[PDB]
Amino acid sequence: EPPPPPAPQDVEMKEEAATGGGSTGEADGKTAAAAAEHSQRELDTVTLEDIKEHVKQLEKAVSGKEPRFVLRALRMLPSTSRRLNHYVLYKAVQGFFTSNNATRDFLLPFLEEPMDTEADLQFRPRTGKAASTPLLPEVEAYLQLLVVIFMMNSKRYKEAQKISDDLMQKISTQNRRALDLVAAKCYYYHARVYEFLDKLDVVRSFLHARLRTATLRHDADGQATLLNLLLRNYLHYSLYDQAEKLVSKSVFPEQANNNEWARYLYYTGRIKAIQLEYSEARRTMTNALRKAPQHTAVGFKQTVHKLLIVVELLLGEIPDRLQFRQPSLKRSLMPYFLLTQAVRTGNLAKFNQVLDQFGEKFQADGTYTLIIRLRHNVIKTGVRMISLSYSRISLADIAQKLQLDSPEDAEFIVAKAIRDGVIEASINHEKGYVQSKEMIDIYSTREPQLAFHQRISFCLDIHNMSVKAMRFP
Amino acid sequence: GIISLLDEDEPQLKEFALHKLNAVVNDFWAEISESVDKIEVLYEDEGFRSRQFAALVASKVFYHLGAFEESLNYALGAGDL
Amino acid sequence: MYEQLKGEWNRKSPNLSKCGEELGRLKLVLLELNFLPTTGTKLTKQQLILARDILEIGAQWSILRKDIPSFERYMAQLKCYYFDYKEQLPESAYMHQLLGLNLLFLLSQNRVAEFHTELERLPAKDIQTNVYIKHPVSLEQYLMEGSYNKVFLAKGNIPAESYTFFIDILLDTIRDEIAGCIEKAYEKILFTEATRILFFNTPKKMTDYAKKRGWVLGPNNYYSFASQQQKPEDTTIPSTELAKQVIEYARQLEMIV
Amino acid sequence: MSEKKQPVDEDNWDDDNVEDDFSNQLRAELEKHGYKMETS
Repeated sequence: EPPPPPAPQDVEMKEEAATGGGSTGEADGKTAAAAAEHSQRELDTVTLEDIKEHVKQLEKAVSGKEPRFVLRALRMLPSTSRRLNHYVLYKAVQGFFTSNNATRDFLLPFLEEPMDTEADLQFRPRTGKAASTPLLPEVEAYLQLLVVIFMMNSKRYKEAQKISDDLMQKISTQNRRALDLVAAKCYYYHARVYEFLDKLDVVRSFLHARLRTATLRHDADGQATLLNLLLRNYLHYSLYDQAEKLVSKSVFPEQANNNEWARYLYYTGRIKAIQLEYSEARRTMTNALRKAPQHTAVGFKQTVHKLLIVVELLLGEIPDRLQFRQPSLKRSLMPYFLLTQAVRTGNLAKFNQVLDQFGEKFQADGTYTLIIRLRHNVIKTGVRMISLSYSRISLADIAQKLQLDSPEDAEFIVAKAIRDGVIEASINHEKGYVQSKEMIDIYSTREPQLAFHQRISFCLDIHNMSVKAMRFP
Repeated sequence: GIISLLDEDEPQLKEFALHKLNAVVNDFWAEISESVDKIEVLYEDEGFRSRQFAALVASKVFYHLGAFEESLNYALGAGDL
Repeated sequence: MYEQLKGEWNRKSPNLSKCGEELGRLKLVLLELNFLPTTGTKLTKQQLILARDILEIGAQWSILRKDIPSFERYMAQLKCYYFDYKEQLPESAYMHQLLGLNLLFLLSQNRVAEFHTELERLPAKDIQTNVYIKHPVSLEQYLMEGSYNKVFLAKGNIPAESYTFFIDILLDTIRDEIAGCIEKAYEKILFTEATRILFFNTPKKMTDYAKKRGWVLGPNNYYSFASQQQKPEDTTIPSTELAKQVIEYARQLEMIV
Repeated sequence: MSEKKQPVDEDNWDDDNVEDDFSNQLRAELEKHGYKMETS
């Protein structure tokens, strides 16, 4: 049972009541490209659908909403709201009437039923909602055997909602953007249907073709959602496509949801990890790290931090990372507490014991370019620590105290250190003197008053962001 | 890549390669952006046959980048194709 | 199909006979399939396998004649033959050390993002197999740390004699860094260190480097003097131009009302 | 979706790397190394 009937009857009609009944006020709110006040609310409740009960998580009687609502998908004279109220009163097919299950068997002619019924009077969120919400809340069944093509077929009628989206209603619909919100989400379900066993070969030239119909003319959030797809498939898939960005780099005019812009800067900064652009990556991956604070308590912020701080370890120096300790992280040993301990020590045997010992988890790293200059980061951490400590140091001290076997090898490390501008050392190449020294003029004569155009350029930028922020009401 | 291949003096390699261009154009929008000068030379080569098609897929790739006006001038000087 | 055009497989090019036969014959491949934007019945891919092998010999002829753009262009073709969308291909004997060729000259031409998409286009097989892959990347660790100590020792280990040609280009990027990293960054080095690291102990090459710095040598010595003069200050120029920045900062007081 | 399996199952984060060397080593550091001046 008696507790399974009342709950989806309540929350389900609370969903489409505000969804259809409010989106009616949205598209009848003739200029609503930014309101969408039950579109984004509805997607907030669909992210709540994947947590909670679905359309019908086969809820112990028959799973009867699917043979209920998509039948008579017709928005005529407003007694069709009473057709949906008949679809409230018929929710006791599980309780009162003859229980008839039609999931995975009649769901394909049910997908034909928005075409089998009469004309959709320009409220496509209900119909593309009926093209996503049946089978994408059935991804949680996880068999993915002959229903890959079923969920894909629901996305084919979503592609019919692309035909009726950007191939119909040629006068300024502005539900096209909300269908780019829903369409982008079920493109992540193209990942969650295709990418379990194949790659999205349709959405290669249809990635760029949905980008083509979402380039300039009515583009909003399709740019960097299709570029999150473009950026995310093409990392496990082979690279140089991020160089295919580089001739046509177009980022948002205005930033989206801070989760999306956060993870987007995490994706492209994670490209600059393997591109080894160390200057921009620390601040855009710092920005991306701090910009996504909401996560599930078992992780994905430790995934974002773990796969974030590797090239930050490869900067040559690093701070001691973040500032908010996590114990399930400590159980999973994701970002290598012991290895960054081997970084701030000048150790090599326990260092390569971490390297050799944990290689099954270095598989979970997948970024083996870390070690090839990270052993070099051990030796540059050593010469940076000792050179930073001593005013003068010599090759007799460091060249065999750090067992570099010879003067000239340390003269090559200091050749690369002066080449990196790390030390202001000098080497007398006659007797074997590193006649190292420390430079002068640390005072605020010139350098901070030069820096104040960066500090105050930053400050005037936040002035103008505050002004443009004031421009909205 | 396959556009750099075109140092052969016979143009039928270039028609073979444009037969490749409209084929695998659905992944390789970037390489013509470094091959703009080859589309300029092969466009300004008169008796070379593929100048009009160079204006076609140059209108495609500059359509892709954002040079819709050079896509427009190539669309003018692209012939009946 | 053309049963075997390689009737002189061990007699690759004493001349340009099979090279011209290779231009007409690769031209026959161009007339036949075209290339691989073809689904194929795998039997039209059989002459794509033969096309891979004769473009391996086209690469060996391109370095035989020292045609570098057609060399790395045929090598880019071979990268499109393993970038071929059917991985299900028969195995050529050069399949890994052609990536050793690409790894080596791509290392010598100083393309490090190409070194990382080299370590990224086929990452997992680069670790274990092909000591001609493991040896240039541990050699890249040797260029990273312990340089000028393992180059000629590494030259002592290439049994597949096609890599000396591009580690001579690595010798070129050695000699310019000798021409930037022993003088005009130090105080003075004696003649015997330029004798050690600058080999053959007095060519007009280490003379060409000592005079290439723009400095006249002393007997038995190479001072690294005559550098970093005048202690430059930029007297009042930032005090001008930064208040010129404050001018459009007052424009930022102007656009806001 | 965001979960897909998981609903079923100036602080220390600043210091712990040097505080590792304050966790296993050098407990009586200048109190045996401070004793090197008179024990040796």
